[PDB]
Amino acid sequence: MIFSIWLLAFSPQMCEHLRRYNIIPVLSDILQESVKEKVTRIILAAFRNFLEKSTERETRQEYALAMIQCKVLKQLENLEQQKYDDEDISEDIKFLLEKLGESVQDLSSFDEYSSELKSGRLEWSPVHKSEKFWRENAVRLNEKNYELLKILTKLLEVSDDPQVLAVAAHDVGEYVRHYPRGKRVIEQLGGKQLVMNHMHHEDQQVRYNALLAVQKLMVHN
Amino acid sequence: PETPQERKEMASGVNTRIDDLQMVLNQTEDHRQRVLQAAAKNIRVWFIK
Repeated sequence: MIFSIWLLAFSPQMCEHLRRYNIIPVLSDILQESVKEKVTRIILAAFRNFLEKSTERETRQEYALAMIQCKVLKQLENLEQQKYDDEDISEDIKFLLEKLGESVQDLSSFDEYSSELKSGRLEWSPVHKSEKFWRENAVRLNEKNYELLKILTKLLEVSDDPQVLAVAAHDVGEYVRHYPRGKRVIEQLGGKQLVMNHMHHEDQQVRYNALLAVQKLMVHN
Repeated sequence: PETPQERKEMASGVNTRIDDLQMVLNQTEDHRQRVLQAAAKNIRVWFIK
């Protein structure tokens, strides 16, 4: 069956049309769960065909994002340490790891981060867990008179969605973690109280990230 | 600070920080205990596995 999917994945026209069928989720589950090298190779070849052959950089980004969300990069890194009788497997792994690496670099843009905050799309987009982004860019949230922090705190005030809440708390935590001067800014926005409320939220995902955020806010003077 | 009034302003800050810290610390310790308890179930299973 996946050899048949791989034939469809070869043609740019079909790569654009077939998106509706949710292929990467299904094939990523098979790639993670199934052990056999045959299945592994033909999925990696299908994934390579999607990211090579797609008609749009946006369609490539849609596929690569879906792959990253479906933990494919973590699986590819394990598959790089696994070894095979056919080096086309390893070349497809390297190709995918590079194209997903570019997708992570695109996703790590502060403009994409800003756009997702402005759009309220706080849904574990891989940007939130990009250590490179936070380590090298957390100071940027001070832009336009602290506009992104005002959004994060406003989302912690306004939102019902536990994902939006847990993620906004996570972002406050990483902001402090990589920009310690920001603690005073979050206090000036009152945001310490929001995470101190949300550490008692009905969802453990919110509680956990809110606990981390308040703990970083409270870690030192 | 140099005066009772400025010391009172600093003390209001301290009283805020110390309460907040203890509230977080109580929940921090409680969460550590959940984490430890979950693992203290799991070690038996995981050791075998």
